Amino acid sequence: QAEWRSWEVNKRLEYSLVKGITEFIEQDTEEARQQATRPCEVIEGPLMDGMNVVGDLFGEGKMFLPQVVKSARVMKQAVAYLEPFIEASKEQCKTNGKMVIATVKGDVHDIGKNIVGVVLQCNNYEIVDLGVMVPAEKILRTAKEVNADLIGLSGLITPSLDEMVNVAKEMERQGFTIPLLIGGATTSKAHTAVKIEQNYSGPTVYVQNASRTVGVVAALLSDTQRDDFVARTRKEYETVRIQHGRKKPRTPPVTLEAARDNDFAFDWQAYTPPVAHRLGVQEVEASIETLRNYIDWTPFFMTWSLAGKYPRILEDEVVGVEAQRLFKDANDMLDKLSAEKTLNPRGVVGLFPANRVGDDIEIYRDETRTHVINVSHHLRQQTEKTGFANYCLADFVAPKLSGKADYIGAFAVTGGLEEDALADAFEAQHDDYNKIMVKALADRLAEAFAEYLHERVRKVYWGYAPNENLSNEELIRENYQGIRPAPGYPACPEHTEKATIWELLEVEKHTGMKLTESFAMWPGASVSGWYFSHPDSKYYAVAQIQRDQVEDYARRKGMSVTEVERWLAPNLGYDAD
Ligand code: B12
Repeated sequence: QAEWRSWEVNKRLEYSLVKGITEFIEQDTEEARQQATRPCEVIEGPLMDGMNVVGDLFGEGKMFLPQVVKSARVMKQAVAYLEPFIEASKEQCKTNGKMVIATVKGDVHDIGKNIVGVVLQCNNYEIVDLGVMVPAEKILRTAKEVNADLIGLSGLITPSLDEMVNVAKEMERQGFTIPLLIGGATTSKAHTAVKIEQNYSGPTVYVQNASRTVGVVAALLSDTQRDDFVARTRKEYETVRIQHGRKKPRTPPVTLEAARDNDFAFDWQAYTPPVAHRLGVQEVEASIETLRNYIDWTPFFMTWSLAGKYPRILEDEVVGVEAQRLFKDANDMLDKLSAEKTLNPRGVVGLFPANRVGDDIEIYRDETRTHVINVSHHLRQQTEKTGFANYCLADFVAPKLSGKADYIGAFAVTGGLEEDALADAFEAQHDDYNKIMVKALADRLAEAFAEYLHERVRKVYWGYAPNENLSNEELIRENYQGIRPAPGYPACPEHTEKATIWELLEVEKHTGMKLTESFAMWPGASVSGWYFSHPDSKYYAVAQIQRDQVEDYARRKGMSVTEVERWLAPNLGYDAD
């Protein structure tokens, strides 16, 4: 009765792998397994005779990642069935190469890595994933214990770039020869070509996306290009170095002295800082239903590699259809989670009295302005300014020497602690779709809580806009007074400051969230930052900070001048080691 259920199980298998169907997969995988001598011919047969189809159609714009992930599911549920008949009839069976991929020790961003991960499992490459915040040691060990042909690391935070150079050294100090691919959006063909490739006498290549990966990995293993490639790359990474070496610099830096003097000019005498309708640290929660109306689906589609800016992306004559069903499944999931409460976004907010002092934000235990409960430290742009001031988030706060009782706030929210468990849940049932789906949503609900919270802060809590009324649109455009910078962003690059935010809020004590070693957060889908009210506070980039400030900062933090140089490596205005 089903026109497609009337074909050879080897052509319906290609169908199941294309139209993503696991309903008749176990039979369409067993039938071809019985019509097969040694159990693995199906693996290298109709499975790949279909994956190569999934790929070819993928590259012709006749498929998209969202679908390829549903295809990879059938391919894994098909292999999750032929695992036994190959455990008792071990034959290994050929692939296109094995590779150990993992998220640089300390970092949490993994989806971008899990995408490139399957994109290769669609080219018959075996990908022994390791996860996030994985120690460079475990990574190399795996490379050996599994005799991998390559190693791909992924990191999007600042500490990453440093923990990556570590692996390059270890591979070079332990005799490795397999290539070393650096991954991440933040990681550039520059940092890789200047601060990493030179620490490993082996192939160290960078890739922009999960699309280029397939191309690179290929000509990196091919016995007819592997040489033309490597040489071509090394000669290129040579250009980058000398290129940025010449542009080093174009805009001369400045002294922390002349910098602080040329600070955000503003007459605090005329102005009068808006008092906080409230003060203290209050735990806060919000149903998924409440947050759903704050979600920014733009990045959501942007994750599944779908060019578009919601909602117009739902129309787009290209992926409009896919963007829809994806958006459908997304919501359909949020529905079950919101009803079953199987996921509950949690968070905490706080408001304290504070004042600026040089480049720091003194935080008092109460209006008395006597005893300090902590001090938020902030850097200051250190390049030559023309017409503008070397901005520092400290400026936007009333200088202690003005009496103007100013205030500052902080927060830390998560799309729920159940992220991990849920992810592993689908992980077991071999379903990368919902696994990456829930992770993506957790991120959404997470950032959604950040807006929803900040709103109630601008309106109620802080109270400098109680009658403020905006639609999700205006919010994304940031149609409001004040900014909510967070540790890591160009405004406040120093990551260890997350410490302060976790201190002042007793976050783990009110939310459960935790800070690892590289000052990463938990669960993965979690955000935390500050709150500033001053109607002129804007997001800028600290840029390049010179020595004199690294020291002075290491002095205010009590951190070893060197250790500091590490956390702000990408921001250092010189070439330290
Ligand atoms: C979603 C997201 C998050 C999630 C993370 C969960 C997850 N699994 O991804 C959430 C909302 C929780 C978050 C929080 C934070 N984030 Co964030 N986040 C993003 C965002 C919007 C997109 C990145 C993303 O996932 N993209 C989609 C994927 C598919 O793309 P991709 O990672 O770039 O991958 C492509 C390639 O680069 C490549 N690639 C990647 N992996 C690999 C591996 C190999 C082997 C190879 C060869 C290539 C390769 O393949 C991909 C194509 O598919 C960005 C903005 C941006 N500019 O990218 C910031 C960004 C990464 N975040 C940033 C920061 C500041 C933070 C926080 C510290 C903020 C805070 N709360 O205080 C925290 C991290 C701590 C924590 N534990 O939560 C910065 C980093 C800057 C810095 N100096 O540190 C960014 C760049 C923003 C900015 N412009 O400043 N984040």
